[PDB]
Amino acid sequence: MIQPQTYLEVADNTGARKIMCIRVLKGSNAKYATVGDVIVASVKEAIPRGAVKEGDVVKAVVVRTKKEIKRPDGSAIRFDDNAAVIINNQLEPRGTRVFGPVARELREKGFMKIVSLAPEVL
Amino acid sequence: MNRGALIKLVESRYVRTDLPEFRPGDTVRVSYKVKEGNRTRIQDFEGIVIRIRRNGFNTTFTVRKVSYGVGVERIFPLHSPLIQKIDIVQRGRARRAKLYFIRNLSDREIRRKLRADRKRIDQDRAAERAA
Amino acid sequence: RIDVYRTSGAGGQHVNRTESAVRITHIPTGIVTQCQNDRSQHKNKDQAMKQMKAKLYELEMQK
Amino acid sequence: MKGILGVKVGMTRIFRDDRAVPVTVILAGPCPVVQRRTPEKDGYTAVQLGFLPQNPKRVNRPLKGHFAKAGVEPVRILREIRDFNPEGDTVTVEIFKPGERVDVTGTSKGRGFAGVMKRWNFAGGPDSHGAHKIHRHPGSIGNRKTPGRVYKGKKMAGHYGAERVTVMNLEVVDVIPEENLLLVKGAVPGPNGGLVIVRETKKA
Amino acid sequence: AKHPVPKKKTSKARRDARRSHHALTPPTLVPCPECKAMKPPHTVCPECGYYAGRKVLEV
Amino acid sequence: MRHLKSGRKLNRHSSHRLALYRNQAKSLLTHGRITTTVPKAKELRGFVDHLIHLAKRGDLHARRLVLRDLQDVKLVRKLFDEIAPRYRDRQGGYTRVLKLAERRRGDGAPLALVELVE
RNA sequence: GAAUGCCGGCAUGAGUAACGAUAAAGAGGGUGAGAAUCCCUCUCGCCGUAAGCCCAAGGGUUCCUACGCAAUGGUCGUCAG
RNA sequence: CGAUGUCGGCUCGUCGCAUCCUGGGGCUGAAGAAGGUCCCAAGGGUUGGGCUGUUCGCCCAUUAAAGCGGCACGCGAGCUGGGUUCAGAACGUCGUGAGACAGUUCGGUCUCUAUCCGCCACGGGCGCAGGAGGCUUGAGGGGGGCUCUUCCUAGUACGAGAGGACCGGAAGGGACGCACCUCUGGUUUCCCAGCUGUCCCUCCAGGGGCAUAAGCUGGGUAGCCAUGUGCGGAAGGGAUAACCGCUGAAAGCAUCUAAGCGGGAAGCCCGCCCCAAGAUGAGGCCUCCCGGCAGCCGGUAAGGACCCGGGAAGACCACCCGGUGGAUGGGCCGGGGGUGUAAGCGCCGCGAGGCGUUGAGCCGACCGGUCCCAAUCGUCCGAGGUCU
Ligand SMILES: [Mg+2]
Ligand SMILES: [Mg+2]
Ligand SMILES: [Mg+2]
Ligand SMILES: [Mg+2]
Ligand SMILES: [Mg+2]
Ligand SMILES: [Mg+2]
Ligand SMILES: [Mg+2]
Ligand SMILES: [Mg+2]
Ligand SMILES: [Mg+2]
Ligand SMILES: [Mg+2]
Ligand SMILES: [Mg+2]
Ligand SMILES: [Mg+2]
Ligand SMILES: [Mg+2]
Ligand SMILES: [Mg+2]
Ligand SMILES: [Mg+2]
Ligand SMILES: [Mg+2]
Ligand SMILES: [Mg+2]
Ligand SMILES: [Mg+2]
Ligand SMILES: [Mg+2]
Ligand SMILES: [Mg+2]
Ligand SMILES: [Mg+2]
Ligand SMILES: [Mg+2]
Ligand SMILES: [Mg+2]
Ligand SMILES: [Mg+2]
Ligand SMILES: [Mg+2]
Ligand SMILES: [Mg+2]
Ligand SMILES: [Mg+2]
Ligand SMILES: [Mg+2]
Ligand SMILES: [Mg+2]
Ligand SMILES: [Mg+2]
Ligand SMILES: [Mg+2]
Ligand SMILES: [Mg+2]
Ligand SMILES: [Mg+2]
Ligand SMILES: [Mg+2]
Ligand SMILES: [Mg+2]
Ligand SMILES: [Mg+2]
Ligand SMILES: [Mg+2]
Ligand SMILES: [Mg+2]
Ligand SMILES: [Mg+2]
Ligand SMILES: [Mg+2]
Ligand SMILES: [Mg+2]
Ligand SMILES: [Mg+2]
Ligand SMILES: [Mg+2]
Ligand SMILES: [Mg+2]
Ligand SMILES: [Mg+2]
Ligand SMILES: [Mg+2]
Ligand SMILES: [Mg+2]
Ligand SMILES: [Mg+2]
Ligand SMILES: [Mg+2]
Ligand SMILES: [Mg+2]
Ligand SMILES: [Mg+2]
Ligand SMILES: [Mg+2]
Ligand SMILES: [Mg+2]
Ligand SMILES: [Mg+2]
Ligand SMILES: [Mg+2]
Ligand SMILES: [Mg+2]
Ligand SMILES: [Mg+2]
Ligand SMILES: [Mg+2]
Ligand SMILES: [Mg+2]
Ligand SMILES: [Mg+2]
Ligand SMILES: [Mg+2]
Ligand SMILES: [Mg+2]
Ligand SMILES: [Mg+2]
Ligand SMILES: [Mg+2]
Ligand SMILES: [Mg+2]
Ligand SMILES: [Mg+2]
Ligand SMILES: [Mg+2]
Ligand SMILES: [Mg+2]
Ligand SMILES: [Mg+2]
Ligand SMILES: [Mg+2]
Ligand SMILES: [Mg+2]
Ligand SMILES: [Mg+2]
Ligand SMILES: [Mg+2]
Ligand SMILES: [Mg+2]
Ligand SMILES: [Mg+2]
Ligand SMILES: [Mg+2]
Ligand SMILES: [Mg+2]
Ligand SMILES: [Mg+2]
Ligand SMILES: [Mg+2]
Ligand SMILES: [Mg+2]
Ligand SMILES: [Mg+2]
Ligand SMILES: [Mg+2]
Ligand SMILES: [Mg+2]
Ligand SMILES: [Mg+2]
Ligand SMILES: [Mg+2]
Ligand SMILES: [Mg+2]
Ligand SMILES: [Mg+2]
Ligand SMILES: [Mg+2]
Ligand SMILES: [Mg+2]
Ligand SMILES: [Mg+2]
Ligand SMILES: [Mg+2]
Ligand SMILES: [Mg+2]
Ligand SMILES: [Mg+2]
Ligand SMILES: [Mg+2]
Ligand SMILES: [Mg+2]
Ligand SMILES: [Mg+2]
Ligand SMILES: [Mg+2]
Ligand SMILES: [Mg+2]
Ligand SMILES: [Mg+2]
Ligand SMILES: [Mg+2]
Ligand SMILES: [Mg+2]
Ligand SMILES: [Mg+2]
Ligand SMILES: [Mg+2]
Ligand SMILES: [Mg+2]
Ligand SMILES: [Mg+2]
Ligand SMILES: [Mg+2]
Ligand SMILES: [Mg+2]
Ligand SMILES: [Mg+2]
Ligand SMILES: [Mg+2]
Ligand SMILES: [Mg+2]
Ligand SMILES: [Mg+2]
Ligand SMILES: [Mg+2]
Ligand SMILES: [Mg+2]
Ligand SMILES: [Mg+2]
Ligand SMILES: [Mg+2]
Ligand SMILES: [Mg+2]
Ligand SMILES: [Mg+2]
Ligand SMILES: [Mg+2]
Ligand SMILES: [Mg+2]
Ligand SMILES: [Mg+2]
Ligand SMILES: [Mg+2]
Ligand SMILES: [Mg+2]
Ligand SMILES: [Mg+2]
Ligand SMILES: [Mg+2]
Ligand SMILES: [Mg+2]
Ligand SMILES: [Mg+2]
Ligand SMILES: [Mg+2]
Ligand SMILES: [Mg+2]
Ligand SMILES: [Mg+2]
Ligand SMILES: [Mg+2]
Ligand SMILES: [Mg+2]
Ligand SMILES: [Mg+2]
Ligand SMILES: [Mg+2]
Ligand SMILES: [Mg+2]
Ligand SMILES: [Mg+2]
Ligand SMILES: [Mg+2]
Ligand SMILES: [Mg+2]
Ligand SMILES: [Mg+2]
Ligand SMILES: [Mg+2]
Ligand SMILES: [Mg+2]
Ligand SMILES: [Mg+2]
Ligand SMILES: [Mg+2]
Ligand SMILES: [Mg+2]
Ligand SMILES: [Mg+2]
Ligand SMILES: [Mg+2]
Ligand SMILES: [Mg+2]
Ligand SMILES: [Mg+2]
Ligand SMILES: [Mg+2]
Ligand SMILES: [Mg+2]
Ligand SMILES: [Mg+2]
Ligand SMILES: [Mg+2]
Ligand SMILES: [Mg+2]
Ligand SMILES: [Mg+2]
Ligand SMILES: [Mg+2]
Ligand SMILES: [Mg+2]
Ligand SMILES: [Mg+2]
Ligand SMILES: [Mg+2]
Ligand SMILES: [Mg+2]
Ligand SMILES: [Mg+2]
Ligand SMILES: [Mg+2]
Ligand SMILES: [Mg+2]
Ligand SMILES: [Mg+2]
Ligand SMILES: [Mg+2]
Ligand SMILES: [Mg+2]
Ligand SMILES: [Mg+2]
Ligand SMILES: [Mg+2]
Ligand SMILES: [Mg+2]
Ligand SMILES: [Mg+2]
Ligand SMILES: [Mg+2]
Ligand SMILES: [Mg+2]
Ligand SMILES: [Mg+2]
Ligand SMILES: [Mg+2]
Ligand SMILES: [Mg+2]
Ligand SMILES: [Mg+2]
Ligand SMILES: [Mg+2]
Ligand SMILES: [Mg+2]
Ligand SMILES: [Mg+2]
Ligand SMILES: [Mg+2]
Ligand SMILES: [Mg+2]
Ligand SMILES: [Mg+2]
Ligand SMILES: [Mg+2]
Ligand SMILES: [Mg+2]
Ligand SMILES: [Mg+2]
Ligand SMILES: [Mg+2]
Ligand SMILES: [Mg+2]
Ligand SMILES: [Mg+2]
Ligand SMILES: [Mg+2]
Ligand SMILES: [Mg+2]
Ligand SMILES: [Mg+2]
Ligand SMILES: [Mg+2]
Ligand SMILES: [Mg+2]
Ligand SMILES: [Mg+2]
Ligand SMILES: [Mg+2]
Ligand SMILES: [Mg+2]
Ligand SMILES: [Mg+2]
Ligand SMILES: [Mg+2]
Ligand SMILES: [Mg+2]
Ligand SMILES: [Mg+2]
Ligand SMILES: [Mg+2]
Ligand SMILES: [Mg+2]
Ligand SMILES: [Mg+2]
Ligand SMILES: [Mg+2]
Ligand SMILES: [Mg+2]
Ligand SMILES: [Mg+2]
Ligand SMILES: [Mg+2]
Ligand SMILES: [Mg+2]
Ligand SMILES: [Mg+2]
Ligand SMILES: [Mg+2]
Ligand SMILES: [Mg+2]
Ligand SMILES: [Mg+2]
Ligand SMILES: [Mg+2]
Ligand SMILES: [Zn+2]
Repeated sequence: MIQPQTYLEVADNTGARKIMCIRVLKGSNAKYATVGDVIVASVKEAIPRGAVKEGDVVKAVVVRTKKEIKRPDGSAIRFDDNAAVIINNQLEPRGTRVFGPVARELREKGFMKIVSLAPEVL
Repeated sequence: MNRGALIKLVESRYVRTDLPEFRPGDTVRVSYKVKEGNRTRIQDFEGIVIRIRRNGFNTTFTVRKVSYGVGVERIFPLHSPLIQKIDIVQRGRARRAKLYFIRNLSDREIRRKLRADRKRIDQDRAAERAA
Repeated sequence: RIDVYRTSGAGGQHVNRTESAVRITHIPTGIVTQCQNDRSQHKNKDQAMKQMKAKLYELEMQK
Repeated sequence: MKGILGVKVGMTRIFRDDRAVPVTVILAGPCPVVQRRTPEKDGYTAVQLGFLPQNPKRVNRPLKGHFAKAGVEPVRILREIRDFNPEGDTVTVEIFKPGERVDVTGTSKGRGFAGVMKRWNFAGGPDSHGAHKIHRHPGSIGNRKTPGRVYKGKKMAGHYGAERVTVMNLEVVDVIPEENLLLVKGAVPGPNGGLVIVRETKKA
Repeated sequence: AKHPVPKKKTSKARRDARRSHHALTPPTLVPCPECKAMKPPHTVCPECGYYAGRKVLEV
Repeated sequence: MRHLKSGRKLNRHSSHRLALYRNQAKSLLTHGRITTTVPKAKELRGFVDHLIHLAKRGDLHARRLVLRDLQDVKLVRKLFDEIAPRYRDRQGGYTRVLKLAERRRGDGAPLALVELVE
């Protein structure tokens, strides 16, 4: 459950370290973003000389939530952080690596690059 | 009429008895059926069960692991048909039923608070002595 | 485009309850201008027409 | 336009095609028809169904005459399914097959005299910033001297629940005839043990 | 609030009219099968101390 | 809403209800029979019956359990030695409530008697 | 017949708000025409740099005892300043 | 003016249509896609945020769209009180001054009890010509009414290309609504455990009070819940709007019109869900009851009430179930469920402790069983059926 004001760890090597959601891009008034959804965010912390910098307005896909996501098989999964991967307008990851595990829902919503780059898909 | 027995009767046809018996604090490997593309495979997920949430056929557990630097935590229906098998990898002795508290502990600290349940380990090896 | 709204300071049940302040905005230029000095919106619409004349006399000067 | 009477027994979930599907279990059958409503006689077509056997010592004489004329044995509930005329003298869960899609009517749970936030999802008031004894209050209920009154149907506090509700287009997940059981996907109005009516859906 | 207040005096008619619901209902009494005294049903007889056909209470 | 909730409040907070039931149990078990209000009398039945049954079990653990509620060693001796054996073959239903005919003057409260059964 | 008139009486609101700290009560016995409210006993709770004890001011018989319950006591009252 | 409280906000709406979106349509300098403009259309919808007391406005990120107005610029006996509009103080300014400013600045008491109308809910009475127990019809009324994206058709029509369809299908969403608690996730005032201090029971051990109206902490069934689950917006039928026609005169031609006939909107009527015969126009069906003197008196019948045990019913009332020929509540028993291995004893350790007995003990509500306890015994109402 990500909404405006929520910080997320960024799980890539774009240089961003923390972003703040300012809008969940899912209809005219979606309250929450979960895994697989796209958000517009401000970059609140970044490492020197990254591809993105503090202040930039970026897009990202939520790869991990601390609120557990439910699956049709009756199981659920939950991670310790809220994490996103910064993308372009072709939903393509804007860095070269992604860190930590990502949820399998990303596959179903068309984030194939990110799913394959992930060290583990749960 | 006995509504409880009617429920239990509808459930009887999905109840599962082949899975091994485990307790909060034990370390468990769940071989879980998973669907991706274009196939289905079996994915193992192994960690400490921190919770068993009992309601007959509707009991569920929660298993916790650290996957490349991130805590991951899965909830399985005990009687799910997508569980191939469950393997007991270690018996831990906890002092309570719910182990939420290890979420906040280092691996050292967890490893000190959940020492091996030497009794039930001895039980496991007294069994698997097959005839 | 001339907007009309309430003043922002003293006045009483007036200022509250009367749309005396005007804002004239020249559309193609983006120049905005207000006036709240008097109590009538027409004193203010007058004054803001002056100030708006003079500001487009100052751009056409700056050109 | 088929239907049957029943009792809500409880909820669980089954597994179908690697999907956990939530179900409400209903004990529906068997229902004897104790009167038929004909256009001749009654102005419409319907069938009054009986359900749950009753101890005859609790059945008074006029009701006993009614049952006896049907050659039927005393029953706890009489409810009428409209535009339905089953061909036998007893209605069971056989009338529904899995995959069919049904409307379920029950008496919702009664919430007694309910506030405006619980009944009508009003926002209530602030819980700080000076808010004074109005944290769960409706706010304004009108205008001023025009119209100088309150609309009919104005949402206000009052009793809520314990009232007829129909939930429509529910999937029949399974039927178990040897127990007169009906597994419908989803939520059915009312408490466990409550009386319900299961009908063929009017949705296409 | 702003201290609401009756607009008019209630008439004798409207007063007594709301009071059309205030009459008491008499207590419901049955004879004691022992001493034949009247008492509330389902209570121990205060006159002879029996209930359910047996002495229960010093009276 | 109070759906399927068991137990009365008796306009007392938690500890005061608790002390209420304990004291009245002490009063029954001392006198074998008391007069109280009908609601309080109806609440006593279960909580005295538990203590009596536990006395019928007779072991040390039951004595300490009962003695959490009753506190009085002598009274608990009376419970195990003298009240309990009386109910060896009776399975529950160690108390009865019988409603009294007349109300309390000062507050109109309806009254009842609570007894240990024969 | 009126002066938001003056004095007095009696209405309406209304059997309604309220009965003055959320420290808390229960039972057995006694007395009595009458007892949740008075006395006695057991159990429970509260204060304890006080909600205990002593002095000064102020108050002025409120002290003790016997006999009483119309009124005073926010209920009751056999009790009491 | 013997008082009609005012700006902005919040809450709750409702109405208008000069329509922001969605639906239908004409013209286009309409190839397609996308626009422009005008007509029809008020059913539903019309986001979050930065600034400022602000309305307004600017800006950020979205969106199908981020509509404009009325309702005492709706709404302070509903809230707020930042702004204006008391007393304090200060700046600039004006005045010799006291003081003053549609100029600014910091601060500054917003009244427990609803009589009538109205509104939301719930009853009592009487009526509905005989009196009763059930089951219904639906006059009339209320609810609801939104929309996007992707894929197939088809990279086809069109187009130099870039782009890119009509019609017709499918899949998945956002917000809203109704219900529900199997799952997810809450609470769970005493259901279990652990802990400190103190006082006590009984010295040890084991326990109890209090530290909150749970002392604190870790957990937590039922119930009630959303963050969780199911389902709804329709389909379809009818009449229309703008608009498009067929046939067709007056007026040899022409004309959608004058006689006729057709097509046609998220809108209208039905359809779906809920209420509903006080619908005094009081409806219908099934079944039961059969003496004293258009009245009256008494005792009854069918039946109902009282009283009692209770209830996911409930403020009281009502409703529903049960009342010994009974499982209604309480106990007890079994199960579920929570907690997580009681006490006691034995063994190891100097000891705090540890190990075994032991998934032990304790154990609200959930699912059942069992007459052990309690619904004892009873009492009262209640037809004798108006005339053509
Ligand atoms: Mg990372
Ligand atoms: Mg910087
Ligand atoms: Mg159940
Ligand atoms: Mg069965
Ligand atoms: Mg692997
Ligand atoms: Mg681990
Ligand atoms: Mg398999
Ligand atoms: Mg201002
Ligand atoms: Mg104005
Ligand atoms: Mg004005
Ligand atoms: Mg199946
Ligand atoms: Mg029903
Ligand atoms: Mg209720
Ligand atoms: Mg409310
Ligand atoms: Mg609510
Ligand atoms: Mg609601
Ligand atoms: Mg709110
Ligand atoms: Mg606020
Ligand atoms: Mg709120
Ligand atoms: Mg205030
Ligand atoms: Mg408050
Ligand atoms: Mg209000
Ligand atoms: Mg006003
Ligand atoms: Mg007002
Ligand atoms: Mg009017
Ligand atoms: Mg109701
Ligand atoms: Mg239920
Ligand atoms: Mg107020
Ligand atoms: Mg007020
Ligand atoms: Mg008021
Ligand atoms: Mg106030
Ligand atoms: Mg007042
Ligand atoms: Mg008045
Ligand atoms: Mg009179
Ligand atoms: Mg009146
Ligand atoms: Mg006598
Ligand atoms: Mg409550
Ligand atoms: Mg109960
Ligand atoms: Mg209790
Ligand atoms: Mg209760
Ligand atoms: Mg009660
Ligand atoms: Mg209480
Ligand atoms: Mg009280
Ligand atoms: Mg009290
Ligand atoms: Mg409490
Ligand atoms: Mg306490
Ligand atoms: Mg206490
Ligand atoms: Mg019990
Ligand atoms: Mg009784
Ligand atoms: Mg009585
Ligand atoms: Mg008295
Ligand atoms: Mg005169
Ligand atoms: Mg006067
Ligand atoms: Mg006067
Ligand atoms: Mg006056
Ligand atoms: Mg006067
Ligand atoms: Mg006079
Ligand atoms: Mg006078
Ligand atoms: Mg006077
Ligand atoms: Mg009068
Ligand atoms: Mg008076
Ligand atoms: Mg009253
Ligand atoms: Mg009143
Ligand atoms: Mg009142
Ligand atoms: Mg009161
Ligand atoms: Mg008070
Ligand atoms: Mg008090
Ligand atoms: Mg006495
Ligand atoms: Mg006494
Ligand atoms: Mg007294
Ligand atoms: Mg007295
Ligand atoms: Mg007192
Ligand atoms: Mg005394
Ligand atoms: Mg103390
Ligand atoms: Mg001290
Ligand atoms: Mg002196
Ligand atoms: Mg004096
Ligand atoms: Mg004296
Ligand atoms: Mg004196
Ligand atoms: Mg003295
Ligand atoms: Mg004295
Ligand atoms: Mg004396
Ligand atoms: Mg006196
Ligand atoms: Mg007196
Ligand atoms: Mg007196
Ligand atoms: Mg005298
Ligand atoms: Mg007095
Ligand atoms: Mg008095
Ligand atoms: Mg006083
Ligand atoms: Mg005397
Ligand atoms: Mg005194
Ligand atoms: Mg005036
Ligand atoms: Mg006046
Ligand atoms: Mg006046
Ligand atoms: Mg006035
Ligand atoms: Mg006035
Ligand atoms: Mg409006
Ligand atoms: Mg128009
Ligand atoms: Mg349009
Ligand atoms: Mg259009
Ligand atoms: Mg086009
Ligand atoms: Mg073009
Ligand atoms: Mg157009
Ligand atoms: Mg036009
Ligand atoms: Mg037109
Ligand atoms: Mg509209
Ligand atoms: Mg409208
Ligand atoms: Mg509108
Ligand atoms: Mg906005
Ligand atoms: Mg800020
Ligand atoms: Mg703001
Ligand atoms: Mg603003
Ligand atoms: Mg601000
Ligand atoms: Mg402005
Ligand atoms: Mg500007
Ligand atoms: Mg867009
Ligand atoms: Mg558009
Ligand atoms: Mg307006
Ligand atoms: Mg105006
Ligand atoms: Mg306004
Ligand atoms: Mg206004
Ligand atoms: Mg206002
Ligand atoms: Mg106010
Ligand atoms: Mg205001
Ligand atoms: Mg007012
Ligand atoms: Mg008002
Ligand atoms: Mg007013
Ligand atoms: Mg404010
Ligand atoms: Mg102010
Ligand atoms: Mg200020
Ligand atoms: Mg001010
Ligand atoms: Mg001011
Ligand atoms: Mg002023
Ligand atoms: Mg001032
Ligand atoms: Mg001043
Ligand atoms: Mg200053
Ligand atoms: Mg100066
Ligand atoms: Mg000046
Ligand atoms: Mg001056
Ligand atoms: Mg000067
Ligand atoms: Mg000067
Ligand atoms: Mg000034
Ligand atoms: Mg200043
Ligand atoms: Mg201050
Ligand atoms: Mg000021
Ligand atoms: Mg206030
Ligand atoms: Mg006042
Ligand atoms: Mg009042
Ligand atoms: Mg009133
Ligand atoms: Mg009026
Ligand atoms: Mg009525
Ligand atoms: Mg009635
Ligand atoms: Mg109708
Ligand atoms: Mg009407
Ligand atoms: Mg309608
Ligand atoms: Mg294609
Ligand atoms: Mg081509
Ligand atoms: Mg299409
Ligand atoms: Mg849809
Ligand atoms: Mg449950
Ligand atoms: Mg739950
Ligand atoms: Mg659950
Ligand atoms: Mg849970
Ligand atoms: Mg729970
Ligand atoms: Mg306890
Ligand atoms: Mg001692
Ligand atoms: Mg000691
Ligand atoms: Mg000790
Ligand atoms: Mg202690
Ligand atoms: Mg103490
Ligand atoms: Mg305390
Ligand atoms: Mg405690
Ligand atoms: Mg602690
Ligand atoms: Mg918890
Ligand atoms: Mg807790
Ligand atoms: Mg939700
Ligand atoms: Mg939907
Ligand atoms: Mg033509
Ligand atoms: Mg033609
Ligand atoms: Mg014509
Ligand atoms: Mg046509
Ligand atoms: Mg036509
Ligand atoms: Mg055509
Ligand atoms: Mg048509
Ligand atoms: Mg639609
Ligand atoms: Mg109906
Ligand atoms: Mg009728
Ligand atoms: Mg009806
Ligand atoms: Mg009429
Ligand atoms: Mg009728
Ligand atoms: Mg009919
Ligand atoms: Mg009878
Ligand atoms: Mg009740
Ligand atoms: Mg009452
Ligand atoms: Mg009934
Ligand atoms: Mg009955
Ligand atoms: Mg009986
Ligand atoms: Mg009997
Ligand atoms: Mg029972
Ligand atoms: Mg039972
Ligand atoms: Mg049990
Ligand atoms: Mg169990
Ligand atoms: Mg268990
Ligand atoms: Mg042990
Ligand atoms: Mg032990
Ligand atoms: Mg030793
Ligand atoms: Mg050892
Ligand atoms: Mg058990
Ligand atoms: Mg039996
Ligand atoms: Mg019995
Ligand atoms: Mg009798
Ligand atoms: Zn008697």
